[PDB]
Amino acid sequence: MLLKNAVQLICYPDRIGNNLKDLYTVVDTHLSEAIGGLHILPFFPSNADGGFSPLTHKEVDPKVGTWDDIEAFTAKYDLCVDLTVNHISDESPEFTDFIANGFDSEYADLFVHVDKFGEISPDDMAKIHIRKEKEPFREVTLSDGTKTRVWCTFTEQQIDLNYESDLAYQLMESYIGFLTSKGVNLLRLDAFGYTTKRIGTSCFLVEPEVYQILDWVNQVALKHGAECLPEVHDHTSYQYAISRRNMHPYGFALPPLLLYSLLDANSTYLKNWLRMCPRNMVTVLDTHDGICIPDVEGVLPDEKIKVLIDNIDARSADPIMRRSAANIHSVGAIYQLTCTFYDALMQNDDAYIAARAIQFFTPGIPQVYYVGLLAGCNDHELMEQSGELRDINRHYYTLEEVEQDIQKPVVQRLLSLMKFRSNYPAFDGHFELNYSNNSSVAMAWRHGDYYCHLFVDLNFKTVKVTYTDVETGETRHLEC
Amino acid sequence: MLLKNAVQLICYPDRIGNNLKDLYTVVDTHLSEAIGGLHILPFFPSNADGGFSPLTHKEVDPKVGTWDDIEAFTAKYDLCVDLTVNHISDESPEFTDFIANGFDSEYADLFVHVDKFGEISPDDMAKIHIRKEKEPFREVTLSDGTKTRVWCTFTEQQIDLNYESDLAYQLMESYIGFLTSKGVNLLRLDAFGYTTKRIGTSCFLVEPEVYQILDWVNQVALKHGAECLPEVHDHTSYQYAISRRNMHPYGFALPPLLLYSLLDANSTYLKNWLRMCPRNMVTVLDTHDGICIPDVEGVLPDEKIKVLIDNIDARSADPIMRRSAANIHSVGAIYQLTCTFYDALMQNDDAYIAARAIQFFTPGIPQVYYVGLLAGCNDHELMEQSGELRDINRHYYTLEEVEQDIQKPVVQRLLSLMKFRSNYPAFDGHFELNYSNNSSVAMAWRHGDYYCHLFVDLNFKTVKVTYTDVETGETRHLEC
Amino acid sequence: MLLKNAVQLICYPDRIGNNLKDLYTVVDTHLSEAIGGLHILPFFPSNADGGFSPLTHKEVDPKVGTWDDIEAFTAKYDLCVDLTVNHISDESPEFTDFIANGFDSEYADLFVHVDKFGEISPDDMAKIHIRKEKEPFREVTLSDGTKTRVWCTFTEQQIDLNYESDLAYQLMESYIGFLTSKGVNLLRLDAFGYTTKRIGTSCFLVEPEVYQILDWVNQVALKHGAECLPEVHDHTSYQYAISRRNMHPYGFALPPLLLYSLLDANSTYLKNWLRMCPRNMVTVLDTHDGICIPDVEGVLPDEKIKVLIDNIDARSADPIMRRSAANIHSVGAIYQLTCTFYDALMQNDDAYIAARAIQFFTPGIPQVYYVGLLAGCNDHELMEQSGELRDINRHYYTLEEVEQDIQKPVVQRLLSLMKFRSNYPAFDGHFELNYSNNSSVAMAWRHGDYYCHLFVDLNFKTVKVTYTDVETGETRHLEC
Repeated sequence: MLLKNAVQLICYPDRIGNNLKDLYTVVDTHLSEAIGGLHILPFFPSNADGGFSPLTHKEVDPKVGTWDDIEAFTAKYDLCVDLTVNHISDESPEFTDFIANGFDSEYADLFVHVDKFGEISPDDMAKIHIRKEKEPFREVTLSDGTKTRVWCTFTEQQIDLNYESDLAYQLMESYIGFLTSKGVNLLRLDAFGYTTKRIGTSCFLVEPEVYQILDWVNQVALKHGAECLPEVHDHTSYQYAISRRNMHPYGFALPPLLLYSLLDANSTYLKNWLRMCPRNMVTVLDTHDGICIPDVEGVLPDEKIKVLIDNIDARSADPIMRRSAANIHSVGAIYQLTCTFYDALMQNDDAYIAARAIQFFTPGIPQVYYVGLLAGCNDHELMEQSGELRDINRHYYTLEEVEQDIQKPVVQRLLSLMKFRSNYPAFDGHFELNYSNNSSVAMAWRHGDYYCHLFVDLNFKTVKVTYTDVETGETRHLEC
Repeated sequence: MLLKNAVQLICYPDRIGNNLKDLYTVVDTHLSEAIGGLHILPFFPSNADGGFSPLTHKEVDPKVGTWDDIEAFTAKYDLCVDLTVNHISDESPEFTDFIANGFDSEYADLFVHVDKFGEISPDDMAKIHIRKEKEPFREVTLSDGTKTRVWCTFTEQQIDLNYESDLAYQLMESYIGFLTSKGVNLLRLDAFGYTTKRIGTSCFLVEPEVYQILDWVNQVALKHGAECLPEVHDHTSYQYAISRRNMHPYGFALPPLLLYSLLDANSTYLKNWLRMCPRNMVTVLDTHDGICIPDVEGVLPDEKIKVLIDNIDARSADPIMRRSAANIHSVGAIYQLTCTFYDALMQNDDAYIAARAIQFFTPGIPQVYYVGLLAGCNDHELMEQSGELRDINRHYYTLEEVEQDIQKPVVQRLLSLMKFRSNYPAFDGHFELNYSNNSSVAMAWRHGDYYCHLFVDLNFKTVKVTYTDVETGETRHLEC
Repeated sequence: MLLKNAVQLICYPDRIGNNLKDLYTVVDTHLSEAIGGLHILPFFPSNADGGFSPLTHKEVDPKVGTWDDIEAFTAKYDLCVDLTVNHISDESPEFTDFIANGFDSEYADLFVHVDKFGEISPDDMAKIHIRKEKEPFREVTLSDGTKTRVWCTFTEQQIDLNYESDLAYQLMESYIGFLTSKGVNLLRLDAFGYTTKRIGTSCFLVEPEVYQILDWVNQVALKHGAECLPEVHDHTSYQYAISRRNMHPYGFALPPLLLYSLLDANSTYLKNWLRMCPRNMVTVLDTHDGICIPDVEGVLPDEKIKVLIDNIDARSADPIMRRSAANIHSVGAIYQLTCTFYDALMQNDDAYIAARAIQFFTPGIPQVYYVGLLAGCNDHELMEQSGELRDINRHYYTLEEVEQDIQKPVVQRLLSLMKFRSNYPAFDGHFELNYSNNSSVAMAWRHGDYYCHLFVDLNFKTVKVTYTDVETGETRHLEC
């Protein structure tokens, strides 16, 4: 616990420079005052899906670096790493052993064997919540040639763990203990919503079993010195459910709501959300994924969400959709919009700095995506070569490119904002939303004598920060 | 816990029988096991607005009873009474002295004097959030015959208190001290959103000043042994703001949400709210007021509120509207629907018990309005004699009427639910929302060995309640 | 053709006068040339639902008459009688035996016993297609004192038959054999869609089992010299499925379609329907029930149906709704509109006569409801006294009331229209839809030299009928 209440950077292990050592150089050169922590997307050996199919959580993939490169970070920064509670790779030791020894294997129970369910009705099959149009089963061939089907939610390389079996808990406890020994204090629980499988249900976020699993993961992480950040993309009510269980929710509602507020110069729905937002959240504008719509339902009226989708889709590549949706003009249809936050704001520096300041004054720990940190645009060339829609938001940066972009004026304004947010003591106090008209936002933090106040005029995208000098009583105005 | 986690009754002092002694006899005869607490609508001497224009909070109106009639409840029951933080009667001693001695009066500062603001721009006049189509100023003639204007938000007999002056706090502290000495442990802060007046703002729920007033009232209440229930009809986010400040919010979102959920056999929105609902709330289905629409915005999509409004209005009396709102079919236009909750549910007994069952299983202290307790219908005849729309929901019950209505089968079902909710120990534990389809709701409470489960099928209006008998160790079914 | 291609009357046995003899006297006095047939609503002993809970089909209720009174109509006229294939009364001999002897009774298999299905999941309960907001089960106490549940779709007095047992088929064949022996040639199969019960389905119109039951009844009917008119209120496609079964469907699409056509002066959807209308269909404008909306879906665009609903409901009594469907302005929500056809047309004599003229020219045998025959208005007092909404369209006519209403000019116009339709030979030929603009309809019938033409101007509600007289070979104009 006692994670630093400072800005955090979200980055790949190899997207800045070529490896963890190059990323460390950039962080130490420019971000030593700007951030207190890092979320490094999965650096384990993985055979699919951008690192999210790990063979093990106990090894660092050699192509990106070593466990020593990771620990260089744990010295100065908080470290947040993924724990893929839902699945492990088919090349993992446990699954390859299941292929080798079949149902005789000790890890046989660790996986979900479809035959236990029996015949599943068409109605019950339709209920299962998956984006893929293919049943969530993979047929695998054992070494003797027997053909058996195991539950597989995502790519064929990812094999879902069976939380009916105790082995899944031992496997999770084993990973958590190793990771925390490396100095990880924040565990991002990926795809936790899929861990419970029950025919006749959605097989997504089944209550109350989902919280019983979450509570166990949270208790074990506490054993080992780590807090938890469970990840769900769905209705905002689940972030509240996470918050109530003393875990960190994600502020996924903030990006689309802030996008709408700046594009329309409306503050009403943003202020309503700030007044009721969950207490211990990690806030984001952009992530490694894409700007997610379901997390804003209820937070934004449906018509406003449709307006945001129609506005953004002109400046973006094709959105990621929920399965067989059909009518793109529908909020229900769209899962994620693929664009860089800067492109969504139309590359207006004042609008982008306004968004980052509002995020930074929002309760919770603010996380800055590396593409956003450098004010990156949509990477159309990478999407064409990789064939992956999300790569439009995952540009590979050369060290020289980072030096060129760090000097950009919009990035310089952002860096001073991050240093203020990371160091000024008022943010350790309590949050006071202030009265404002429907076209501006007023936010403030108070800690004893320390006080900082943010005013954003959404019409003109002007950002004004006033603070109390730590050395002196007189108030001061941050350049922003 | 200072308050009992049991059902509470909301009643007038004189609407069951003619006085507080008649109310006590009814509570003692039929409700002694059913409720742990009582909210009595204002019993002070008052010249307007159904008791909410109190000359003083230190007296009981002689026509309804005596302070001793009040203490008869305080021995066996928790007691919730209103404190009208915003305004006091013009016949109050403080205001009457102000008319007598003018600005020489020691009480002159207690009121808001319009001339201090000077000229008010039409733009600043438009911002002021009040329902009446009249300016919130009233000219009064002092004894010497000079005319001066004081601010008054509601009827002309209610005169707003000035929270710029310490006299307002002193008065409230005086009221809080007297009320708590009589045995009031829960203070409903009526219309607190109006207490801050600032030109250039709405003069409603001005942040962060409105919470500074709330904190002082809460601290004073706590010193005297009372908790606070501040009352706001507005966006649900204000209830979260109250909950965060360790006060009891109102579950005003629940009535419109349940009505839509039962009328349309849809549980989706209700489960989203139950998953994130605020922590220490007092829940209601019907109140003395009317089913209020702004409290459900965002909780229900705009389309569904429109559906609910048109459905109820087609079979009910005229709604209360927001000031000068032309469109009847707009959410923005309707402030309150005038209907009895039993009539809002079409006098379907099964639907009504299902609604109360869901309220009782919702986290927080459930409050039952006296009209709904007797499953009363719309009183159009009372409205015609009175000239008031709110009286459709404020029927006068004769003692003989109460005995016949208590006997109605639907009321007997409700009483059995209230006894179970008020006494079963699982409710002192934690809440477990359960997975269900989009036409049913499944809720449970667990406290160690105690466990109770509610299943409601919204298509067929069936209620199933299962509970465990700890000594037996076996599940039992509570008939409902 | 087994039936005459002439107008038919739909009437109660006791709604004209007090009995069947009174009805016979009115038919013989005024309709001997106007009509060729009669549909007499149930005259059996029945304990619910306006004669549709028959104790037996082999007895005539003594209050309405005797079997000889039925046989009077048969000798000069076609007779259409209901066969309640789905259910029989709980007072029936077969069900009374089951109450007495329980599962030992010879008739136990005749009813549907809910416990055989076992635990029914909430999803499977939700699929069941029933209008009432209650579960489709009725708990009954056997004389031994046991409580068991039997399936019942409608009122508790109607107990659904079990078509998995042979006893149900033996019961129906016995009814059909008796009814035809009395001279009935048309059997209306009431609520036939409910006969198939399968958990996991809607339990409504389960294909192809529903047609196998339909084929069985038709074979029994044809052997005994009767044709079948199965009654289903749902999508038009079911009328086509019935038509291709060599059975007479109902033209239920026509009443709502014609009402929109006349109220909005639009003929396009009507001509689209007339061009593809199902063959061998009995057409209606008004029935003993209310005007049914689902039968017009797809035939009319949803927006126009919405226009019709809002128009009618604004000036009429409450509609019957589909189960738990909040949205009163929605097509999905509304089952039936409760108002007479004359009132549905604003008591406009020209529009009403034009509607009947179009009906009589539509392919198939036209049926005229007795209230429409006398141009009856909404009967609010009968509905106020009965408590049954449908009674607004089921007025009781005294014999003297009939004598003056027959004399009404709009009724005399209709009578001349019925005589022309019942007797002119062209209607026995082939039907020719004619070109017209979107404001008028032109329909024709040709049989050899006989030819008649109908032109309706929907803007001005003018009716022109031209026919040829074969000996003259000269076009003539018919008063209408």
